[PDB]
Amino acid sequence: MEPRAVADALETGEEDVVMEALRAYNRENSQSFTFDDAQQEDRKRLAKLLVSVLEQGLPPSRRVIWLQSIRILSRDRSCLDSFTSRRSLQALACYAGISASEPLNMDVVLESLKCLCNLVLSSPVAQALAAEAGLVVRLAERVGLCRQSSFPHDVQFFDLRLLFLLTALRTDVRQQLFQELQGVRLLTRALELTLGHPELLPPQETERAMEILKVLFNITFDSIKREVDEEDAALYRHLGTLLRHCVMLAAAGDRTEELHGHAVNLLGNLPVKCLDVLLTVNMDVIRVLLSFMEKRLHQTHRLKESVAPVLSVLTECARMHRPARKFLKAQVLPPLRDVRTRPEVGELLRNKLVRLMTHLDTDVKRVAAEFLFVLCSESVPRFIKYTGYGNAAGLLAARGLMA
Amino acid sequence: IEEGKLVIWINGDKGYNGLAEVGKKFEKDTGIKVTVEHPDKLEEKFPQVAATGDGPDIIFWAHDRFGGYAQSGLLAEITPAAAFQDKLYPFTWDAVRYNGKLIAYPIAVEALSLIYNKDLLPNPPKTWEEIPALDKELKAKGKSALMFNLQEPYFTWPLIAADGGYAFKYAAGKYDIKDVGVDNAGAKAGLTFLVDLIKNKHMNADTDYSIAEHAFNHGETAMTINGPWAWSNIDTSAVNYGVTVLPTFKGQPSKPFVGVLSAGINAASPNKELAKEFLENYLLTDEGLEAVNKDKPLGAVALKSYEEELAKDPRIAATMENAQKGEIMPNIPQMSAFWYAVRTAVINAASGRQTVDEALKDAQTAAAHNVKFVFDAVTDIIIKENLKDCGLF
Ligand SMILES: OC[C@H]1O[C@H](O[C@H]2[C@H](O)[C@@H](O)[C@@H](O)O[C@@H]2CO)[C@H](O)[C@@H](O)[C@@H]1O
Repeated sequence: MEPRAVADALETGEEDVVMEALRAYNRENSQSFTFDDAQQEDRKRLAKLLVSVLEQGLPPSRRVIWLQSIRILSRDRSCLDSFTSRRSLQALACYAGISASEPLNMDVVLESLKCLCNLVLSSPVAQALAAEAGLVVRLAERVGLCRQSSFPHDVQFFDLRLLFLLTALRTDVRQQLFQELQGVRLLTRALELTLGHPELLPPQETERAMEILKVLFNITFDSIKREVDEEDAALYRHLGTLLRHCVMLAAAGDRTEELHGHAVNLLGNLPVKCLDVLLTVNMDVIRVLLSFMEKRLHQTHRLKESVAPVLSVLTECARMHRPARKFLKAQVLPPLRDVRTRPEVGELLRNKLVRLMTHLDTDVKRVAAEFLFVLCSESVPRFIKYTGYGNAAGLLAARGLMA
Repeated sequence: IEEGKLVIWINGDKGYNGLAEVGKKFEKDTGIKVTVEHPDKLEEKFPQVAATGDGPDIIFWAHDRFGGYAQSGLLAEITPAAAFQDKLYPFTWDAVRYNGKLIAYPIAVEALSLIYNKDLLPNPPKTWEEIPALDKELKAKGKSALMFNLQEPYFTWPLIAADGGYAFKYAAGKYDIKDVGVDNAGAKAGLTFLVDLIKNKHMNADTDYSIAEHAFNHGETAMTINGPWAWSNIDTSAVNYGVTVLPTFKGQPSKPFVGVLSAGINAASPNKELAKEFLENYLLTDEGLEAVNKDKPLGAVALKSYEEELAKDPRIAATMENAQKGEIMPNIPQMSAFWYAVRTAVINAASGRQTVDEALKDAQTAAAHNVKFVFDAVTDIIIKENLKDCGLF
């Protein structure tokens, strides 16, 4: 089935022959993500026929098949603008059950969410119309159903994925989920239920949890102010406890590193005072965080986003908790015997962290030097002894500690 | 890079289909195939692929980028006979003059204008300050007053430069690298009014080119700021529109940056003579320019003979009135670093990441030193990486 032929059936075709035409096109292209530029206008003609019936309203008989054709065509940049209109996005939202304006077919809901994810991911116009339509309201509510919902894993995952796409790409939707919709409390609950204290997280629960973490990162990375109230502090502390469980948890399918990374990144957004839960001697979490960072020091092109969050978290734990500061000091900066080998030479942890003090990125320099500085209890000669003056000079200068 | 062919790169918002018609006529007479392409990030893609010896035979862009291209040895010297140079306006020949040498053929003068919906807004406003009141009145019918691209500093710059902001000061018959007017009182006042429109919810910080165009062309917003290339899509739509002078900020005219669309010849091209015959004897004629202008309007074309056929167009008259009240863009190699800094400053000020004074202060330092603060904070990298991990289903 070619695009021109399928488009011909939709125009001049009986009900049973237009469904087979789409049925065959969906079979041949269920995994089509590259498209031939020759039949480009054929696909755009077919896409405009699919949108006309979608905007009019599909009968329940031909709904899963019609949306699958739209989902396939939405993978093409050329057919994209045909699907990104208000009526079209309103029809997909209504079929997904997330429209603000009939029972739901779970296969229709699944296909509508996938269609919406593709258009929102690919089209700023679609992102703008999705913000205007307020899809985030019903999305967060259904996500907030929690144990009260028999919705399948697929529907729950694509709600979160659509929640991630809207909050990552649209700052107005991002702030709406944070402020008006109280998304932090909503997604902390959804995280708590996705986790259950199993020693292994199943593959399905691993996917939804990490989406929840990435949505939580979008709404917390630049919206939480320095001074919070006790409701927010208790909310963030509770959320931090779930992140402590993720750090200590293993994930099926060799995804334990991927889950830990998102948990650490979200930790880096919480108010610093709320990191005390990582300690409630008992350094199991810090030990895991320390080796998490130690394994990330091999990243070169993506070093910044790999080590800065965990170093910032370790630095704050050491700064506010004396047993953590001393434990990390014993692990990172063990007492020197021979003081001849330069600090910036070697493969030990202290050597890797000193070399970052003269990194090219100013964020890496400050974050690495601040870490070793607080492990030295902010003592200038102790800081110089362990890191060497030339490496220490950057921090000491920035803090006005030369005089 | 193939010989016997002509590969042409032009931006995606221009009449690339119209330019393909001129290539068809070129193949009809000479038998030489012409391929027109509109790659994304065209102004960045060309330096990276031409410096290695690839890229198109002919490169189309506004004149401001051609100095940096010529400074890097990427452009070949053009040799138009004095008989050909007289068919085009001298002021457009000035825009492609780098170190007293002609590096590109000028095509058409561009400038932003205020496009408005005659049905929603029969009397367009003359000042920026009345737009908040106008958007209030228009929100009562489910509409808004103004939407335009807030992701490119080119569209914000008219409001920025109105009260005194500028790029590089022109003095002693030359642009000096170190005199930059990005963080003066005027540029701070213009960018602040822009940011205040967004805080008061008359404009959205996430609005790009396609979002603004979609809203105006579907009758949702009463006004948009765009150039001559955008008139065709508004013609095709159901919108009855007019093109008028930009509003006045603080009683002073908005000063858009005037660009001259230009066609440069690649230094690595083995078809530098076919490129000359295509641009002189086919494109820069009445037939060649009409074919492109019919697709997407060019503005005021550099060719005298065809600009006469278009001058009475009230949209061209409004384009020139805005062009007269603006500034011809510099083409110095520092322009590339200038736009990079102001793009970051507009986005950061609009999104509320920095204040007006912070964003413009950092942009001044980077633009004064021809440097690029390729920073990106950690939280921004994580979001962009989580987004990049998302594929299609
Ligand atoms: O936004 C900075 C950008 O401004 C100009 O680009 C214009 C171009 O001149 C127009 O013809 C049209 O394509 O819109 C563009 C803005 O998106 C400069 O020419 C360009 O160098 C600069 O980056």
